[PDB]
Amino acid sequence: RPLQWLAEKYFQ
Ligand SMILES: *CCCCC*
Repeated sequence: RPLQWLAEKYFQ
């Protein structure tokens, strides 16, 4: 599953 969207959205 893609982490990219999660990384971008919450952390960054
Ligand atoms: C591809 C996600 C890199 C961190 C924003």
